[PDB]
Amino acid sequence: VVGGTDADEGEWPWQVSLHALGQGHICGASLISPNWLVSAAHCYIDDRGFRYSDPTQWTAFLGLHDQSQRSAPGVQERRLKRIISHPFFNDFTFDYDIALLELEKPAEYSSMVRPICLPDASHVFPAGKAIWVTGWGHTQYGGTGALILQKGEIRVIQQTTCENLLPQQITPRMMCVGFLSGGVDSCQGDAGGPLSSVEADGRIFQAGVVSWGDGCAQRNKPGVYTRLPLFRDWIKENTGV
Amino acid sequence: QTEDYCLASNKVGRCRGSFPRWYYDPTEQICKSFVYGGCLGNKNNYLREEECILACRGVQ
Ligand SMILES: N[C@@H](CCC(=O)N[C@@H](CS)C(=O)NCC(=O)O)C(=O)O
Repeated sequence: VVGGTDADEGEWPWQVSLHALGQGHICGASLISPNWLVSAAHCYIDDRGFRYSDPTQWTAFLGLHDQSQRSAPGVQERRLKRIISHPFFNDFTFDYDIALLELEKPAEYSSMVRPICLPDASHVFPAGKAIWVTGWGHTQYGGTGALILQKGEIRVIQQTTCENLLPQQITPRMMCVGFLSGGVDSCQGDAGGPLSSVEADGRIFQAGVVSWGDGCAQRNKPGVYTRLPLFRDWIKENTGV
Repeated sequence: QTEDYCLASNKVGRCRGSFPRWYYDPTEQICKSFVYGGCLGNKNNYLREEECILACRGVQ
C-alpha cells in the first residue's frame, strides 16, 4: 500500500496473508466465513516450475499484524484444502480476477479474527465513496513490503472515467478505486486483499478484490479492483456462504 | 534466445502479487532479486537464484 499508515491491531480482522512454500507472503485474502477466503485468481496460477494452484503449497495467516511476529497471540495459521479460481479468468486481460480458498480447518473467531460482510448482488458501491485498502504490499512501486499491515483510504471512481483513463482495459468485472491525484494506492503484495467499506449500520462490507494497476499511486492511474456484488451468487453456489 | 532469458530488463508487470524472483543483470554479470507482480512477465524471471545463475552463466 502506497501512501497509507499502520493499521491498528485488530482493526481489520478479516485481512489474511497468503505464503507460498519458500517464498513468504505472496498475496492477501479476506475471511468470509469459518471455512472460506476470497482472494485474486492471478495469485494461484502454475508458473516457473511451481504449482501456485496446488493448495498444499500455501499457508494462510489470520489475525496477523506484523510479518516478523507470526507467532504472536491470536495469530492463527492455516493450510489450504482447496483453491477455486473463477472459470472465466483470463491471464492476458485480467478479467474475472477472483478466487475462493478453502481452509483445511476452520478459523476460530476472536478479537483478532472475524469475517467481513458480503454485499448482495444488487448493491452498488457509489462513485466518490471513501473506502479502505489494506495489505503488507509495497510502499512504492519497485520498492519493499511493509512489516506492519498498512491501510489507505481511497475513493470509488466513476466507471466512465476509469475506462477513459485505461482505454480498452476495463471490463464490467473491474472497478477503479483511488485518486486521480495518485499518492494513495495498493501495490505489489496487496493482490487478493479486500476493499473495506463502512456501510449504513457501521458494519464493514467487502467492495472488491485488489487486482492490478499501471505502476502504483501514479496520477490518473488508480488501482483496478475486481467487483464483489457481481460474484455474490458464484460465491454462494461454490461455498454455501 | 539468451537475448530474452538473460539480457532483457526485469519486468514487474501490472498484477499486484509479490512473487520473489531473480533476474540476470548483464552489466553486473550477477543474478539479483526482484518482485514480480504475477502476470505477463518476460523470460528473465527465475524462481531460484541458482536457476538464474545456471541459465545465464558467462553471458555478456
Ligand atoms: N454473526 C456472527 C457475528 C457477526 C459478524 O462477525 N459478522 C461479520 C460478517 S457479516 C461482520 O459484521 N464483519 C464486519 C464488521 O464487523 O464490521 C457470529 O455470531 O458468528
